[PDB]
Amino acid sequence: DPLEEYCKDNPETNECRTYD
Amino acid sequence: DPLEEYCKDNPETNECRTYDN
Amino acid sequence: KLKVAINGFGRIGRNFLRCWHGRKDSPLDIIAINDTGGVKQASHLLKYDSTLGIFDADVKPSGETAISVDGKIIQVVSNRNPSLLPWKELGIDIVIEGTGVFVDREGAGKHIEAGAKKVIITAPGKGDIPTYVVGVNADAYSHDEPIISNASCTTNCLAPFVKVLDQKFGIIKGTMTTTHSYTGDQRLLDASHRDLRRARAAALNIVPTSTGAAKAVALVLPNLKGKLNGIALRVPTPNVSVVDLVVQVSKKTFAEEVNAAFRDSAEKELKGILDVCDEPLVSVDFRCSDFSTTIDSSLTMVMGDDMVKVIAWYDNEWGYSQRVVDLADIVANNWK
Amino acid sequence: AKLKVAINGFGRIGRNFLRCWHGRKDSPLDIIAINDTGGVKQASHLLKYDSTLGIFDADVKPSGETAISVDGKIIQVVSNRNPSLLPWKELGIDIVIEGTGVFVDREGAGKHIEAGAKKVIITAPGKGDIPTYVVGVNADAYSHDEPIISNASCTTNCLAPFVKVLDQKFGIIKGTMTTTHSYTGDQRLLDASHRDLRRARAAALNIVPTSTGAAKAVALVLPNLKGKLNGIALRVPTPNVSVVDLVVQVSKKTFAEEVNAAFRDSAEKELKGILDVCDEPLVSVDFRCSDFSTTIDSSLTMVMGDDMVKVIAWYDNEWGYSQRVVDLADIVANNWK
Amino acid sequence: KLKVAINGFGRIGRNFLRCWHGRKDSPLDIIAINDTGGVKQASHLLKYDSTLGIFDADVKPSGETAISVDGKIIQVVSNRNPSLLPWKELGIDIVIEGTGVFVDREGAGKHIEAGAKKVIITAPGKGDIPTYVVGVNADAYSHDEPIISNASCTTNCLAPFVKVLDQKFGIIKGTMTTTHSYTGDQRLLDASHRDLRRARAAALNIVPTSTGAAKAVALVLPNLKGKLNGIALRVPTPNVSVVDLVVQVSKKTFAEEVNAAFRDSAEKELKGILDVCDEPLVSVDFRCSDFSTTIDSSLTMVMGDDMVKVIAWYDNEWGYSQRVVDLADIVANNWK
Amino acid sequence: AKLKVAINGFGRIGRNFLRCWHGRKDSPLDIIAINDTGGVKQASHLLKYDSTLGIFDADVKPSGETAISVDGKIIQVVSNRNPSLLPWKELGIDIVIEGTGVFVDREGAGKHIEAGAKKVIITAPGKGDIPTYVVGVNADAYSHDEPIISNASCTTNCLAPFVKVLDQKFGIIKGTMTTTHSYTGDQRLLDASHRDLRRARAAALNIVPTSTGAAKAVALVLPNLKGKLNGIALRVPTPNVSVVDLVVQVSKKTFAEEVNAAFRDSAEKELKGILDVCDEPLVSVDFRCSDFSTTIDSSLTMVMGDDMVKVIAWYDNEWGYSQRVVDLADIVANNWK
Ligand SMILES: NC(=O)c1ccc[n+]([C@@H]2O[C@H](COP(=O)([O-])OP(=O)(O)OC[C@H]3O[C@@H](n4cnc5c(N)ncnc54)[C@H](O)[C@@H]3O)[C@@H](O)[C@H]2O)c1
Ligand SMILES: NC(=O)c1ccc[n+]([C@@H]2O[C@H](COP(=O)([O-])OP(=O)(O)OC[C@H]3O[C@@H](n4cnc5c(N)ncnc54)[C@H](O)[C@@H]3O)[C@@H](O)[C@H]2O)c1
Ligand SMILES: NC(=O)c1ccc[n+]([C@@H]2O[C@H](COP(=O)([O-])OP(=O)(O)OC[C@H]3O[C@@H](n4cnc5c(N)ncnc54)[C@H](O)[C@@H]3O)[C@@H](O)[C@H]2O)c1
Ligand SMILES: NC(=O)c1ccc[n+]([C@@H]2O[C@H](COP(=O)([O-])OP(=O)(O)OC[C@H]3O[C@@H](n4cnc5c(N)ncnc54)[C@H](O)[C@@H]3O)[C@@H](O)[C@H]2O)c1
Repeated sequence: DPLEEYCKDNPETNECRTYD
Repeated sequence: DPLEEYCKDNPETNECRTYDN
Repeated sequence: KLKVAINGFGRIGRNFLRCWHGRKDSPLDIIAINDTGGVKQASHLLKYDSTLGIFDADVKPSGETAISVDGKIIQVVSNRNPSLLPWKELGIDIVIEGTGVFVDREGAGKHIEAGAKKVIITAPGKGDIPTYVVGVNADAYSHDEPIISNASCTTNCLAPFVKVLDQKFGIIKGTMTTTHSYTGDQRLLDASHRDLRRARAAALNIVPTSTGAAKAVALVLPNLKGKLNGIALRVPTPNVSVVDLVVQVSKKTFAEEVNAAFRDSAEKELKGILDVCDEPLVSVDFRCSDFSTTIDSSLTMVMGDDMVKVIAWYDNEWGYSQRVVDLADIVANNWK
Repeated sequence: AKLKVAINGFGRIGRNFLRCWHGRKDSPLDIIAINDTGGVKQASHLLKYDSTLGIFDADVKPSGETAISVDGKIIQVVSNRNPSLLPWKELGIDIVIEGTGVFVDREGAGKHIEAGAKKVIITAPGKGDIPTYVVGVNADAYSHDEPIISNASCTTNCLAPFVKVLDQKFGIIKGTMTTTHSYTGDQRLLDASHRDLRRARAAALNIVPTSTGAAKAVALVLPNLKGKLNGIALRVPTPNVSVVDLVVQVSKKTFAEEVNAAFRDSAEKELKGILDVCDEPLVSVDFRCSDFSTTIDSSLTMVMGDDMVKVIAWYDNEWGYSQRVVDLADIVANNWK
Repeated sequence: KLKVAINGFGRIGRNFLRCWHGRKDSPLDIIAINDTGGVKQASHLLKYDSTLGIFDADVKPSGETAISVDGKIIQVVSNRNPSLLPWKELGIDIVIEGTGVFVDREGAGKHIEAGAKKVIITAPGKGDIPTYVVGVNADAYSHDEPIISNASCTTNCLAPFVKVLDQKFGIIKGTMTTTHSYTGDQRLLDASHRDLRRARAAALNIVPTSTGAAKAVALVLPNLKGKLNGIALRVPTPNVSVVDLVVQVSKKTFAEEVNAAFRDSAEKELKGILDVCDEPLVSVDFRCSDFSTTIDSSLTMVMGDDMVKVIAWYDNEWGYSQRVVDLADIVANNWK
Repeated sequence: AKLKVAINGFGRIGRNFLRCWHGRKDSPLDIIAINDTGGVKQASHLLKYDSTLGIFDADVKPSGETAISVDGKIIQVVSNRNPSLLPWKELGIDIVIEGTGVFVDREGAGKHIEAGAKKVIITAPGKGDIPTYVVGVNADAYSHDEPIISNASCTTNCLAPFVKVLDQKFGIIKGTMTTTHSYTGDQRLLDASHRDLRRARAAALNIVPTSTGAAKAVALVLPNLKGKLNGIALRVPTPNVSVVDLVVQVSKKTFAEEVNAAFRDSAEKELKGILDVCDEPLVSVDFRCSDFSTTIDSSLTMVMGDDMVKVIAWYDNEWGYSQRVVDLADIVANNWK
């Protein structure tokens, strides 16, 4: 939940990148 | 030393190779 | 001559550039690069590559907003928002989308706003985006379609030899495991990630991760819809990946019949896309392989006449980027 | 009445075996001698210090120039590459752990019996007709009259436990397996000469296809499996911990959780201590020092078309297997007549 | 008993927690953690560690916003802006600043704006921020100081032996190379970074990088001012590092003499801080070393009477993190 | 006619050597034979496919049971651990490249001349009193009278060239050396028996301090440096490319740019093709297949106190050294009689 929200706004960051 | 004497006769073995770089 | 911008100058973006560079009489001409970095990075990282080695071309900056690669000037911009990119200014016909963040219509379509007329996404697409694998279903490409996807590396390895198996023997069901080189979405050391497995130090672990490739093959081969599931296991190699496919087929068979069907496709319909290797090679030996799929013929088994196991090698970066170029060529030749 | 044990070949397995045994309480075994090409300098140092296991929490040092002591227990260290000449009769050795990789037939293995040992446990599959055991699977068929026995491979010790359950409960028709395996000492560091052109290649740089006899060796410990499996290995650039990927057609139509539940039940019962089921999203390194032969990754179980079943299991190839060598050696001790 | 929050639950933040957990009768009580991540990451990455192995404690979630470690609950909040953190709310005395990004008075000060009293930064500071090496000058620490630094890992290794060498032989001048495990500032595969060397695939390369560690020793040993420089080489190991120091000393000497001096420092004044290793060990063997510096004695050399070369090992994660706990025990024992 | 070369030990150097020679367009050499214990099947495979060099761009196939073919050029392959028994007289061999690493003195290397060869170049420091040459430092002092010679070590060949210039230009008083070195085939893949307890440790997991003589060996090729240099080696987990870190006290006061311009003049002149200066911020992998014995990393050049110069140089320890083996063999062939 907290890191997921960070990731919609910031998909390109270390904590978010998900390839496939 | 067991391995040291072995390596005299078998310098090319796994337990013996010693490359001085 | 069709004008291309590369958005996201990363592993695929940079591989893409070198793949195209190797091409003779390209219908494309790449005139722009955009990335989070500047000309400083674009020039250096194009020239020096830990995986590919040194680019045999004269690579330097031109001015402060461009580079030149063998005398050709290429603009370098740096905006994280694609709506704001000079595509209308520069007359970009087509964008290669390699950031891995603009994979839906709303996102990739920002390029269209900006001036671009088409977008090839170098990843599986989100939602209702058309998805093409070269040598499988990319003949079906319709120019009316502005935003398309070239699928994943895995799906490009897998679809072509799945096309042959289902055609020649008929897949009833099956399952896939890719043993995959680590990629930039894994952490170097254990650190926060949304996926707690990709959080884990990449070069120290076997890491199961989530693939969609077994379902994506259904997008380019509808007959396979519902018939495959897979997983992925990332391992501590920096490049080159392997697929292990197990299918139950309709037509009872034996190993060499299967391998022969692949060799037959390699000299005909899947010429240039599928290869059969009869030597006892290892991952590093398929570095810079231009085929989507390279069958390791000696690992082909058939158990109980209808359970076929197939192993196939792929350069996840280079071989996938050669396919992106091929799809852009197809796009450019089906320009209306 | 503790059985006197010798380790022949103080390598990855020989050393893991001693540390495994050291951690047991009220062992029926006493380990009283080691033999390697190498001598005490090596013995003592490679036991204390371990790149994979870390430092050994015990007081390890030389005693004299032909022994070591480990928390004060003196164990003799000899160095002869011919097992026929080893002082086993003198030391009253009951069991040899054949950990060399080079005495895996009867002829080679039997040389310890010539030297005076009463029993040999080979830490590898046998060549030819050597009785083979997987603890939790067929080790109850062990007969004390058998002087030379195999504990099979690490891969066969991971696979057989969950093949046993799958066949029992779902009925395996045919299947195939791939193991994604940590590099082992048998591969080359850099590209160099090997009888296997794939194991010739730099281990830590490559994904390396190589053969496994695990598929047909499962039929040795579960006979109903004869002819039904085949497999391969892929060595990967990790130093320890491996994973088996099994795909089987089964007779009972099913779905993933029923399969996972069945392993859970076994882990409670007849495979307690041998089979485990992990529900968290772990990676290879988290299974280091796992005492289980097989740890199912439950979240990866899959069924396609109701009867093609994919299962992924984790094992520590060095430690886990060696925990099973202690267990087999304990079963020998308990059946000593 | 002082109340601590960990800002930045990364390699140091979590090494710090585990190090503290290992302490007996700590004057510190850990009650909060902050990260850009969430309880879901925090509890998982704390329990499972690729470098340290599984934490032998009962780690579990305890609400949507906390975790339990061994019964003791610990709040987990998640805010990139230190000002917004609830330190006033939870009674936090001291912040462990392990984010790598609040290293100046202005940034680190926000923790105090938000209600903390003290900030301990786990990196060199920017500005004339008070900096301390335990065993070297940590005795000069004053409670007057709100924001303080524990210096780099390399500086905690280097400073303690450089202290002994200057004291007992008198350092004229000298140069340093640290051969350093990769860290999370490095890329996994070539990709953009502002440092064109840190851009490059960490686990594939020897990567030279700038260190300020040599000039920073002169902050904790002013006598060394102007006298040292250095470089770092990052290598494909995930933890544990080595410093290679060449000095010219005033007092003519010989290897064994230099080593014996170290051994004497280790029994007396740098006890628990400097150790001397007399066995032929390799890097993995110094994992979870509680010493900041372990001299490798068989590597000590003296050329032409007055050129000394000393090699020292450190666990850059655990060893430093043990020092961070010591510095905070010093802060706690001098509370006003 | 061209001098006939046989390669003994077709390992990393033997193999790099053949690939280096093949790319030369002016050569007085003809490679017509290879001996290694592993057979024609290995020879051919491991030459075509290399995990470090990639795939040999050439048509490599077997030619009978006892040879291979390289772009039509036939090359025989034999397998005898005993140089005395090799068919050198029969095959007309002029020079042997000793790449086994085990025949490093007169009486062992000598066995090749006994078997019919006339020269031996050893790809390693010689044992005893062997004439030692470094192309660009003292290789001009080779005489056709010397039947067995050494090309020293890869570290020595990187080090000597920039030490030549430093001493000539600034004057060395003393100095010390660390090489941060790619792991080599003498280290174990996983912890295992070795006469050296540090080469015993897992190469790919560890920073491994090891013994070097590279720093004294420079005195063989630069006699003015006798007694003045010492050093260590740190082996680290890369498969190739290494770097030397030299700290020296010079007699002439200077500053980094002065030192770099000096290396830079040399690179243009007396060390053309041997010494190079790098002014880009590159990393190990970028120096793969560098033909230069030494590449200064100019950005890292330091001077403390006017006279303590620290200098960092890069070398492809396999490829760049083998290009020097080729070059010494060209000097041997040009001085024939
Ligand atoms: N690596 C592979 O084998 C592989 C293969 C096929 C497809 N892909 C897909 O290609 C995409 C990228 O993978 P990769 O390996 O090249 O990644 P990468 O991380 O190396 O490259 C992504 C690039 O885009 C840049 N970037 C990120 N956000 C940006 C933004 N908003 N604006 C401009 N630039 C931005 C990054 O700085 C980086 O250069 C992903 O979707 C991935 O799944 C990867
Ligand atoms: N490493 C694994 O994952 C694994 C797991 C289970 C079983 N095994 C099997 O166990 C055996 C050993 O494997 P390993 O990984 O421990 O190998 P290893 O290479 O580390 O150990 C072999 C040891 O035997 C010694 N040796 C060789 N010849 C000898 C001789 N003639 N006399 C005395 N000592 C001799 C070596 O010096 C070495 O210390 C092999 O058969 C292997 O297949 C390996
Ligand atoms: N790892 C080492 O060897 C070592 C040793 C000594 C000191 N240090 C220093 O410690 C610092 C951290 O290094 P590390 O290795 O632990 O790095 P890391 O990347 O693992 O950790 C940094 C953590 O802080 C988080 N973060 C980033 N910005 C944040 C913010 N705005 N608010 C809250 N969290 C934020 C990240 O998500 C991450 O979890 C660095 O400055 C480093 O120089 C590192
Ligand atoms: N690899 C390097 O960077 C490097 C650099 C400079 C010098 N060298 C030197 O060259 C020597 C070899 O090094 P390498 O790296 O090629 O090692 P390597 O292990 O790859 O090659 C040694 C080869 O010699 C063979 N061999 C051993 N004994 C033999 C014998 N009796 N007869 C025939 N063949 C035999 C082996 O099978 C192997 O193919 C070492 O002395 C080393 O110091 C190596």
